[PDB]
Amino acid sequence: MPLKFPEMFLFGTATSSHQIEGNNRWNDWWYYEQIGKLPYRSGKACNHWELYRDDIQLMTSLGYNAYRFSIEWSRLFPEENKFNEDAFMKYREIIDLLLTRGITPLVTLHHFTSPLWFMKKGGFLREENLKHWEKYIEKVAELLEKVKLVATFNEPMVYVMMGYLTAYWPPFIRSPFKAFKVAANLLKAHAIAYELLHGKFKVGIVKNIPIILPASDKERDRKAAEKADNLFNWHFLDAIWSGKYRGVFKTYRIPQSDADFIGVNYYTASEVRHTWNPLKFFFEVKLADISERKTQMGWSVYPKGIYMALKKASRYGRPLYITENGIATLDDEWRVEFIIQHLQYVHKAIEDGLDVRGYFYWSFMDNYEWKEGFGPRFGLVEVDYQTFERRPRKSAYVYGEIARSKEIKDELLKRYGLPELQL
Repeated sequence: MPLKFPEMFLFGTATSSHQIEGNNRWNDWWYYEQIGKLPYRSGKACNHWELYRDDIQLMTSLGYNAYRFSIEWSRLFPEENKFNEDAFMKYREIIDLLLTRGITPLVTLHHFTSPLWFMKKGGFLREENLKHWEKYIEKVAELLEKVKLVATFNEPMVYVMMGYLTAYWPPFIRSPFKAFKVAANLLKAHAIAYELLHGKFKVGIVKNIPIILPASDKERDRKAAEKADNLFNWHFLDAIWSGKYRGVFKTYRIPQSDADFIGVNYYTASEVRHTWNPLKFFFEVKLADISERKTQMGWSVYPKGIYMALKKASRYGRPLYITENGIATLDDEWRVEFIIQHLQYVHKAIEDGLDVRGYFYWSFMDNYEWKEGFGPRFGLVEVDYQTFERRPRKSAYVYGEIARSKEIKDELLKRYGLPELQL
């Protein structure tokens, strides 16, 4: 018996816009890349902005019936109130292709990059800047007329953590007070989009949901993992419905809105231990050492985590999608295995009743992996950066067969799947 998925299930791949499109000259990343800040690698990416017609054909060729990608706001508004029709018609064009070829799109309105001019005004740190976000949404409601699935922000907490708490990404800030004010503004921004789009669209949000484990059995550490889990995951998502989001000193009041679906981005698990330092909110995080074999960034592979992530996320009573799941290796055999084992768990989730409607593999093709540059290869499709040649890997075909047939067959389960509980 093959592992069967529902007919309407989505088997797609995902990309952003700064990572694959080339020369995105108007966003904050491009800027810091160019001056050599951090941003310490630059891009012209996969030059998808030129080759999109081919990438879509290739995509249609492998048998994927869905594509998750994002619209670059800085392209539609290079500067203050200067709209751009070229960018508009081009994305509009990309959308048509997808539809005429039967690929269900899922569009992300914001995926880590913002227009430089917007950031110069302080970005989402300053609530007044939300008027700019509003203009963007109004214009994008026209651009997406054929699309059904929209997600406002891609991983808002990772966005907040990297650029405001950790100083790892633009604007390079290390401030708990500010990081929380930004999160509250992201929640307002989401509420603003939902209000403007929910009519004609299904408006969701995309959350990175790591599996957070205690570094030990001691209650001191168990309490610490729950706290960290609530702080990085549930308080932010709770706020969408409750309207309250607790900061360091304040509790921000935002209007209650909704999300028509929650996209779950799942990669690995983290271990948390208790600390005395309030600056670190009283806990230290490290990557969980679960699998003996590590990933290119040294992450563990923990297939069961995706089931747990979906389970925890179903608490909101909204349909779920795995909007991202992938692996960076130079060993594609490991990728086929990774994909299959995660799908076995995505399948058991469906079996246990969870409302999961799709799976998007993180990355149709290798691409710009932010601060880490081009070294990590998450792609089903290899990309030659000198030529821009797309060379599909074995995984691209295996996954292609799966998406096309809506099932994982015997041969594959036995070769790569997990034995126990079969499925």
